[PDB]
Amino acid sequence: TKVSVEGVNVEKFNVEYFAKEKLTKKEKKEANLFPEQQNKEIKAERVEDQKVVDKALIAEIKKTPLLKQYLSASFSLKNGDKPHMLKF
Amino acid sequence: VEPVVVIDGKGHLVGRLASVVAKQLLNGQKIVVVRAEELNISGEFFRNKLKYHDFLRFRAPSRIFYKALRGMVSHKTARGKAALERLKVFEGIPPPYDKKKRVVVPQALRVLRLKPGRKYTTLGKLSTSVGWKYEDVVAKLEAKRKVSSAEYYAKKRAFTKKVASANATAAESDVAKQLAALGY
Amino acid sequence: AHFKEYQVIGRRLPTESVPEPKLFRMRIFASNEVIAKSRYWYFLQKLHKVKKASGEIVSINQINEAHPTKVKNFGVWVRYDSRSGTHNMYKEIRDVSRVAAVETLYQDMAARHRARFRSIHILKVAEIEKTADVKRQYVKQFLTKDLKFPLPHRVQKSTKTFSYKRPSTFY
Amino acid sequence: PKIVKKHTKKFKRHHSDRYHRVAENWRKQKRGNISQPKIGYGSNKKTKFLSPSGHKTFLVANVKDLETLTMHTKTYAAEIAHNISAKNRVVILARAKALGIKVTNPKGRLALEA
Amino acid sequence: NWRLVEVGRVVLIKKGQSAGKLAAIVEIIDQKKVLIDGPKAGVPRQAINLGQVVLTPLTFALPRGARTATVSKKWAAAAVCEKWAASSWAKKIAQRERRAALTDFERFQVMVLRKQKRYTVKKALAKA
Amino acid sequence: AESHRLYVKGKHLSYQRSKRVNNPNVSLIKIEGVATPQDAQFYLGKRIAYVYRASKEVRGSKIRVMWGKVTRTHGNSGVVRATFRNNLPAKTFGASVRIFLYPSNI
RNA sequence: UUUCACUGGGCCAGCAUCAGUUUUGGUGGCAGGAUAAAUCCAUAGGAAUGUAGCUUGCCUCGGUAAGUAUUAUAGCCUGUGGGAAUACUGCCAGCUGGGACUGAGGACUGCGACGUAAGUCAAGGAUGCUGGCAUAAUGGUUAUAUGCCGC
RNA sequence: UGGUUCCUGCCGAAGAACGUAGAGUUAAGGUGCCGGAAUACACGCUCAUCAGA
RNA sequence: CUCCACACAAUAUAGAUGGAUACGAAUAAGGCGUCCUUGUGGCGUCGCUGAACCAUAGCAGGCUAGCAACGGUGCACUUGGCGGAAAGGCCUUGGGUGCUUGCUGGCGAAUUGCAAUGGCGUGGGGAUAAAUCAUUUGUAUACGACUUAGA
Repeated sequence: TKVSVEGVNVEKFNVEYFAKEKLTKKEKKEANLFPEQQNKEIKAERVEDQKVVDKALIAEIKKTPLLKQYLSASFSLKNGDKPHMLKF
Repeated sequence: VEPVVVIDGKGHLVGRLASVVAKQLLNGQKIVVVRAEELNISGEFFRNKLKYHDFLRFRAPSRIFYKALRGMVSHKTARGKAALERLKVFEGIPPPYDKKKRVVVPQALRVLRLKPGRKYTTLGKLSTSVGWKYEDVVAKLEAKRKVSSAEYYAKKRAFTKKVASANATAAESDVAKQLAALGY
Repeated sequence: AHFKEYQVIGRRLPTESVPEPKLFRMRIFASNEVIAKSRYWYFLQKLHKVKKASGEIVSINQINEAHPTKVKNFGVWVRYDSRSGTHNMYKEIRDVSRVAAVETLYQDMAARHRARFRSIHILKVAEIEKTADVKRQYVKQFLTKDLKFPLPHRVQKSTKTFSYKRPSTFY
Repeated sequence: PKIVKKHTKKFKRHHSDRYHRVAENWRKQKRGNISQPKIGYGSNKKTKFLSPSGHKTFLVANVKDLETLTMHTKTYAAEIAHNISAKNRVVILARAKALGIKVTNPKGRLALEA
Repeated sequence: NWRLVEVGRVVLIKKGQSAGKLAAIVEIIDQKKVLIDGPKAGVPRQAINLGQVVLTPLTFALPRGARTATVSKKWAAAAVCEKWAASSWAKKIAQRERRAALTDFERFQVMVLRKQKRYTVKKALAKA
Repeated sequence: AESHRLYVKGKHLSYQRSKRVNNPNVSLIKIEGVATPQDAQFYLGKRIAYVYRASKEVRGSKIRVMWGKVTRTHGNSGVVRATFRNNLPAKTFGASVRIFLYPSNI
């Protein structure tokens, strides 16, 4: 099952975009031996990229019937499911 | 595919069914073998009677089939003992297994393996002929079971007839045609 | 294995002052050409005093069936050795092709007579053309008008472990 | 490199468990379920004499012996002899960490107080 | 009621190069072997052992030893292609082929439509 | 909702053996619903896990896993050879072992 | 000494691209035969396990039977002529896929190949990317258990 | 007569010549179960009141 | 059966992670449906595998919004019946109270950074129905044992 990627301008972000960040000053001496946990949040730019891709992707999805609910539901293997026979 | 496999013994051969079950217990499949008295032996009654005789120099059919099965498994090993501990064998079908489906093993069927025009042997008659004095008790319970099972099946057929009527009136709908489009 | 017809010709060697001997032709049923040539020499020595060093093979050939669609009827002459004594035997075979009839004949001779492929010496396979020249009763059993019968062996290979159906030879 | 060992276990005499008087060293007998020593089990010549750290060991008695491993630090590793007194072992450890040579057995006959 | 091996018995080769093709027994060889041809299905005229084939309850009239052009004529005039397709067994065979042909989004739509049909049936149930 | 299985369960049948000598390195697996070696060609190279449950809690759980992979077929019935990282304890004959779809060709 | 920026060892994995061994597929083009034989089409004879027709007899207003009847209101076979196709067998220095095992060697030299060129390369043996790891990662020791072998 | 003390390598008489491994392929032998591997396929024969393998 | 002390527990052991999903016989015959002349009747169907059927969306399954129906479904009750071969289960009344994906909504998921599964025992007290020893008998007795009888 296929959808059109053409609505989305994906090309901007790259391999370097997913590079996990680093620290400096040896984590600023661990804030002088006192740990701090505010760094858990996501950068907003990642969220904005997700929204920009998501709009043009949902616009593709809504033309096809039942595909949103297909992506929402997960997948498992039932009894008698034989994946060598199961054409996908 | 099933946790506990319930196997009817009516119309089956001794050794072929014993080989199949002995393989599956060493494979780890839990097996109850029911209506054991209706197992069938190749050859006439008299040959097999002499075979039990010269072996004997336990009378229940379950003990007989258990003997045959235990011969095929390496019984002295701990693994073989666990495999035998997986097994249950019963003459007739006692509860709770009366309310569940009983499968058959086609490669051990009498009517498929035996050529027509051959004598076979009923295990219950053999056991009674060698001193198992309980066969009349068996058929008495089995008659009551067949009565209640005929009642159950008569109810089941009427209810599934109602289900057939409901599926018939559910037909011609567009959701049914979309299932037809998908194949169901 | 599955055999093949072979036109095999031998001409035992034109010597000095003997040009062009008589080009002896036979037809061998064999799985390959090699054992066909070996059987050809094995008959040619029994024909007269040749050796494989004495002569040569002219032409090894496979020959197909002209009409492998029609069921033909055959009368076959065989000689072979019930080891001490020999005797001929005449069998009648209903078969589509010649070489399949010879295949089934070897299977039947090995079944009923314990005879090997080397012990069996084919004399002649020829089509019986018209009916009632079928001397054997069992091929004549299939020469009746409008012949119908049920299948024996309704037992088939079930290919699975357990059956929910309690199956039946329902034929 | 990747050290192949060719034999994890040891080579014991036949019936060595059956008697307490019989030792466990290899002595040639004079079934096939006993592994017998032979030259096929001899290790690869590059991989021979290598620690799991990947070094070749070298016994060191004093500081002058330790200074002989000055150039070959990444190849060898110093091991202090069993009979070195504890005054000398700390001097050897300080000198070795100055030289940057991996000591195979630190903390022998020694503790860290305060 | 029995099927019989006979001329004009349309058959189905369950095992082989056909693995299911409608053919017809043109002539018998013995109790073991027969002559068949399936020129509509595409399997050629050949001898076959009877184990490799199954009999269908359909039949028609076919001449003894009939040639392939005559065979296809009597096949089409029999119109047993339609009689075969009308049979529920061939419908089941095409169904089990179509079930293998399914896609996962198709199978999910099967799930959804089974839910909706079950809703409608359980409304139709428990009122009658 | 009701099921979460992303694997095929299959029985640890045995070790590779002659009548007298068994190889603990190669293990024998019966994958359910597989009778032909051609179906077993689909299962080649696939990542296998034996899941078992320990008494102790090693790292946040009491359940431990051995891993390994299918190497090749074995016999006519679609019985499948397997090689693990550590070999099996052989009291797991006839045990349910999970065979995962990755590395997926499809 | 201080600011700032970059970076880090070892092991175990997974993936990619290779190379070597191997296994299992899918697919193409050839070449030979009786230049496949067949089949199909064209023609001529033939016969029956004789189709249509006709005659006759018993008989449910028409079924049977047994003669005729060689195609008719079925056809078959054989002969001859035309045309392919396919089977089988062999070849491809044809294409393409999956799985397993291996990574010896250690500046360059050699044979190559692609490249107008400079250069590149699957070409004189594996490199690249990523993950995990100090209350480690991981490894070992024992005792028991399982299976197989062992007088 | 009985006993006669460390290791390894090399040389060494009167179905398959075996260093240590990994991978593949096989000889013989098998492929109901023990037991690994077709309760394959095909054709015939034998029902034995202790066949036969 | 009960009061203090401390060791796991809210779990699993030969291998849980959708469902063990129930006529019987016959097989050179069955079944199903239907009709009548209820039969060894007739008609049609079916098998030729469960490759079936049933269940199955939602954070390992979140929080809300309505549309429609009087469905489905869980749990605790409640009503009545069935089940003894080892019944230990089945079925039903009636409400309650959840979910409902039959349909349509609206917010949350991330960074886990590309795979690495991810009530039961002890130890110390308290209470209780009996049993035993002891006495006694002799239908018993080498001795046990047997066997009376005794608040």
